[PDB]
Formats: sequence, C-alpha cells, structure tokens
Amino acid sequence: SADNGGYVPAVVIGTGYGAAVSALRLGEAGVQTLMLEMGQLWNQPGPDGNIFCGMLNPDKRSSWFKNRTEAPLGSFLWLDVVNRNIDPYAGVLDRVNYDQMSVYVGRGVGGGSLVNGGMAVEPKRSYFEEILPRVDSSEMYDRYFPRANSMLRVNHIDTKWFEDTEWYKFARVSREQAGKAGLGTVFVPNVYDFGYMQREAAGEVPKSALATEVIYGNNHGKQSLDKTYLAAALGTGKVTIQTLHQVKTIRQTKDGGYALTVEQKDTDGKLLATKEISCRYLFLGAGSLGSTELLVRARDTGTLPNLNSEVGAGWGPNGNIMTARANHMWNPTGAHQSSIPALGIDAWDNSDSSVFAQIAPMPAGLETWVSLYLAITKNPQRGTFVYDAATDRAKLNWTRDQNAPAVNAAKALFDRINKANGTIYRYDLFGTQLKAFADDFCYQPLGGCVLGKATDDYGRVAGYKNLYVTDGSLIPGSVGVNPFVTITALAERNVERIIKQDV
Ligand SMILES: Cc1cc2nc3c(=O)[nH]c(=O)nc-3n(C[C@H](O)[C@H](O)[C@H](O)COP(=O)(O)OP(=O)(O)OC[C@H]3O[C@@H](n4c[nH+]c5c(N)ncnc54)[C@H](O)[C@@H]3O)c2cc1C
Repeated sequence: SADNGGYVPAVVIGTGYGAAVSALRLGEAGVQTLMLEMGQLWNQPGPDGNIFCGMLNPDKRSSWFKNRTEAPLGSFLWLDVVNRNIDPYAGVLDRVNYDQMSVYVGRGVGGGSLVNGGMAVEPKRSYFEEILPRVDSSEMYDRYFPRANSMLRVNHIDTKWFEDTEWYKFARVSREQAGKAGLGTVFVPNVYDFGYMQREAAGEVPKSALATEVIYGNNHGKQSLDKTYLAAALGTGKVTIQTLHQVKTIRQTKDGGYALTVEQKDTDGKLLATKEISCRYLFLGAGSLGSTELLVRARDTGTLPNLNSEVGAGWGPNGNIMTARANHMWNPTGAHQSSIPALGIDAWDNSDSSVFAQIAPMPAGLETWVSLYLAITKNPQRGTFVYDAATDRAKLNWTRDQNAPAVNAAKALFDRINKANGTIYRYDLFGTQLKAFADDFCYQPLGGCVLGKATDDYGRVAGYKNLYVTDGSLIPGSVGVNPFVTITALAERNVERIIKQDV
C-alpha cells in the first residue's frame, strides 16, 4: 500500500501535532492508519555522530532544500561566520518564503516538534472563548488541555536551579529589567526534560540545550512527538509511517472515499516513484501551510470542487514580532545561555495592546549584552492563500504593512522597559537597514482552514464527508501564546468526536 500504492482505511497527511494525535486515537480505535510524511525519520547518526546539527555547526541537515545555511534569526551578526554552502537536502527546518513573509516549519517525522523551543503553554480561557466562540470551553479546559499536557510530557523548571544557574542569567536579566518597569514574568512549561537539563549543566549527561541546539533539532532532552504521541501510535499495532512521501493531489473517488497522488523522493530530492493511495477516512495534518495548500489546489484544479470560499482564508502569524534591547555594561546576559526559553513577560489582557513575550536565548557563546524577545501580539490583520495555477503553488497574499499593529503593540511594551531602564533597542540584528522589529517572519503560522469557517466545529471539511483537517490551519490566526498545546488539545477533542460519530 505504502510500498506500491493501494487502499488503507485511514490516511493521515503529515506527522506534526494534529496528525500525531489523530493517528494515536485512530489506532487505539482499531482503525488501520497510514501516515504520509514528506520529510525524514530523524534517527540516523550523521557525519559528526549526531542525528542533528547544532546552531554553531550547521550543515545540510539544518535546511530543507537550500544551498546555503542561515543564521538563527537575531544572531546573524555572530553566527554568519559559521554559515556554509550546502547541498540541497531533505533537512529538518524549512524557511518557506512568500512575497512579504517567511514562515519557518519543521520537515520530518514529528513536524515542528523536532525544531521548536518546546514551550508548552495553554491559552488564556477568556481569549480562547473570544477566538472560538462556537467551541465548548469547559470541555477544553476540564478534559482536553489536561490530556494534551500529560501526553506531551509537559514539565516545569526547578525554580532554585533556575535562580542559580549561569545558563539562565539571560532570563534573570530581562526579568529584572522588566521588574523596573512594573512588568511581571511567568515561567513557561516545556517538553524539554528540565531534570535532564540540570544534569547537562552538572556535566553528567550529553548536552543539547546547553550545547546550542534547538532549531535544527535536539540530540537529547526534548520530547518531540516521535517519542510521545507517534511512539504510542506505532505501539497500537495499527499505524505505520511512510517517510519521504509528499501528497500532491486529493480527489474524491466515485463511491465517496479519497484518492491521493503521492511522490516518493530520496533525500537529494530525486523523484523515485509516484503512487496512488486511497482510503475511506482522510485526515490532513500537513500544517497551516501544507493543509491549506492541498485544499486550495484541490478546489481550484477541480478535484474537490465543492470546497467553500473560506478555504485559504484567515491566516495570521500569531502576531509574531522579534526585537532586541542593548543592556547596560553592568547587565551582561552571559556567554552560556540555555537554548530553551524558560521565562516570558505576560502583558496579555486581550486588548489590542496585548503582548506575551518570551525571553529568548542567543547562541553566540560570547558576551553580547543583547536581550532578545519573541513577542506574540493581537493584530486583527489576516492573509489569504491564493492558488497559482501557473506554478501549482498556494501563494500567501500578506503584506508587511499588515504587521504594523503587531509592531506597534510590541514597541509600546518594550518602549516602557527602555524608558524605565535608560536602554535602547538594537537596530542591526536583522539586516543592514536600521530595523529594531523583525516583522516578516513567522514560527507559528495559524489559519487557512479555519474551524467553523472552512470546516465544521470539529474540523470536518465543509462540502465533504470523511474528510478532516486536524492542525494549525484550524486556528483563526492567533492564540495569544505558543500554539502547539492548543493544536494538540483541539486535535484530541476533534478526533474523539469524529471517531464516535463518523467512524
Ligand atoms: C523555530 C520554531 C520555534 C517554535 N517554537 C514553538 C514553541 O516553543 N512552542 C509552540 O507552541 N510552538 C512553537 N513553534 C510552532 C509549532 O512548532 C507549530 O505551531 C506546530 O508544529 C504546528 O503543528 P501542525 O500539526 O499544525 O504542523 P507541523 O508541526 O508543521 O507538521 C506538519 C507536517 O506535515 C508535513 N507535510 C507538509 N505537507 C505535506 C504533504 N503535502 N505531504 C506530506 N507531508 C507533508 C511536514 O513535513 C510536517 O512534518 C515553533 C515553530 C518553529 C519553526
């Protein structure tokens, strides 16, 4: 089936959060399920004996089909020195470039869980109720958020260790600076094992977070989905995963199942085979970008002609803005910074000035006095994915001026911190032009197939039976916090209902 093309009861496209939840519960329900993942299974030791490259030694494993490595955003001034030309390869992190927006996504078994910062945050209930008023919030907070927390292996940093360790001085500095302006911080739960991280600092186990690894994968410590949901899904005996298989087209068969055209490639991107795979139940977990692209293509090329006009709409970058402050000489942030953030500034009150900002580490490995922040804001602007039949790609029509409300919210917060401390921004971290706020990237794409718009309230695609969307494309552009816990919890809610009523 996977091998030659054929029929499987359920197919799940992708292996990120929505996909992984869906496949686990399908398998536990006894439904034979095939997951199709375009990237690799990341389990083979590489030229350095490690699965993943670090941020100070990027190689082809860092990048999805690019010809040169790139510095982590914010660190070009210190990390461009380590960039090198590379072979285009099926690496783990893909910078997807649209007209006026670059979106970072993971590529591999586990999706973005391979490359993300592990920050596992529940949204504020009042904001959840605002953005998804058709969803029963009691079920979410009483049942599905706790379920997600537990399954994901969320854990909490030890406060005494945090207070003491050199590896979190950067966080304590921003906490103090924040405190001088009346802004409070919060600890951020994580899927990286904080007990492991303590042992890293003590020299007891191989370092990962404490060896400048995160955005190209963690060789140790991080409980990505391959270790949690996907391991459990495989354990059911009802789930298999085929890698380097990219779904290209979706059609409805004449008897109401689904048929897929699927390209199999090698890690150099050479096409090996094109296969037809069919199923009764089809679940899309290809992400905000990937799920939406499949559906706008299907609509506009006539293979799923009854998809509605909301497919493609309602995209936002979770209000993502990156900025940085220059510390006083007397406030060094340290040469040793854990690559996993632990603290944020919660200035989120659901108003338009809301900001939830994580205090981000920097990987340079020498003192720079820079404090870096990733701000999550409340900006009502949305973009639309539009199918381009000429190139066969979904184009995102978002313009940089659409991020002006996000910039304004972030700037008002950090202006308060600067005023209280007599500090200034950095203006040189994102390029040659004076620019203190990076306003054209996204790590947390949300929307394109919005819950209740393009789908019913459980992700059933409008116009079709047994066709489901499971992932960040469901969320209406913003959740006010790092999104994977919400994606996971919503997917738990959705698949349980779908299995009960439809399967
Ligand atoms: C650098 C970075 C830092 C981040 N930090 C955080 C964090 O700390 N906490 C947080 O909450 N979020 C974080 N995020 C966002 C988070 O990783 C993201 O919201 C979720 O991974 C999205 O989950 P999905 O299931 O929507 O989707 P995702 O995890 O992107 O998975 C989609 C999967 O589908 C695969 N795929 C796509 N198209 C196809 C196709 N046509 N055929 C086959 N396979 C396909 C794809 O390769 C991938 O493995 C971060 C993301 C990045 C890039």
